[PDB]
Amino acid sequence: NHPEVKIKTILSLFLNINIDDFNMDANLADAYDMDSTELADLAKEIEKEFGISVTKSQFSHWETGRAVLDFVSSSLND
Amino acid sequence: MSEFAMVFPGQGSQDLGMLADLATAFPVVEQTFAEASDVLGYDLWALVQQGPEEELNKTWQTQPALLAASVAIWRVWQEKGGKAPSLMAGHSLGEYSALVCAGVIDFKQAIRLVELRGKLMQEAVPEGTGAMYVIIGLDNESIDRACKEVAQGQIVSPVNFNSPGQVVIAGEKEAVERAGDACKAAGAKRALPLAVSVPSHCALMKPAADKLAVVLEGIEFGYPQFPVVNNVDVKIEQSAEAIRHALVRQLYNPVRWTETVEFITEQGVGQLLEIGPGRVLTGLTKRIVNTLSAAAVNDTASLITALENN
Repeated sequence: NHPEVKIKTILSLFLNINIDDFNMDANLADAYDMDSTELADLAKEIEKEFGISVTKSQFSHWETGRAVLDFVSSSLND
Repeated sequence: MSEFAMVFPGQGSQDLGMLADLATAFPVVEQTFAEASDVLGYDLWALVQQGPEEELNKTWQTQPALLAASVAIWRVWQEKGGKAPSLMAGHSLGEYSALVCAGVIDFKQAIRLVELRGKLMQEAVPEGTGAMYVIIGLDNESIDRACKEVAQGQIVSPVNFNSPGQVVIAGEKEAVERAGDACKAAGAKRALPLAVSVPSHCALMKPAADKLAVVLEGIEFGYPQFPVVNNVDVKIEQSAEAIRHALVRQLYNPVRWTETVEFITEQGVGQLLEIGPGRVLTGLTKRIVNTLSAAAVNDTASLITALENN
């Protein structure tokens, strides 16, 4: 429950910025400058948080903060 | 005068709809895959775009797609009239991409070699027998130990040394899976399994490498236009015999990518361009050196920016 609040919380704490400063619409690639591996490290935090599985093909496609949310909602639904 | 080098990605950099943006901007991209499709006997472009990935992850179909993709970027670079690179280097399959771009092997001939290479590797290790694991955030000794502790009379070894704090292991599936848990226990940041069909660069590939040694004797090998640094030795070979023996030894010996990037840095190279899909080798560059810039040329936007600087 409350995915957006937690997805906002995790990505804010990951990038060392306030919640207010983080933007869900913005592009993770160089809006916040997180590379391939940092995204793989984030993916593991999402697995641990929600209790869902993610693979390289899946987590590599996350460009926005909302793209991470939409994955989690579909995984918990299915 | 500044200097730049081109680096070609290996296996795992392929994804669905790669070069879709660049194909609209340049007709030569689809012409390269069309030439490769005549060799293969199926529409390689249609497989890449439409999918499904599960077919694209099959090593004998994976590698021709990466070769046709990587060469298509080089052809666009050479068509526009870009600056000539000082050095070349290629990870895993990238040697074949670099050797084709360097003028050592013919493109259509390389597609047969690269397809066949995938089949020979698959005959050695069947599907589901082996797997590969990227281990992040741990030193090389601790990873090297962890494989020996959990081997239990089965082949496990660290094979790709991509960067400091990133090593790939390969071997028998359960032995790699049991080894990956031991590395996470030792304090590895993550043990991520790759979606790769065959465990490359390990002792299981030597049966396939012995067959590959006889293949390369049939194939013609020209003189390289650009210097190509191999994975296995971190050395530039001019003669045909030395390049053939390097490609055989590549198949069952580790990739020394950290040393390859450092060797490129020693020859006055200030920037690396990833000539291929994704951005895998770009992310490694800063971890290896930190002061060496890099960028991935996989679409039109990146093509122009990269071309404009150099």
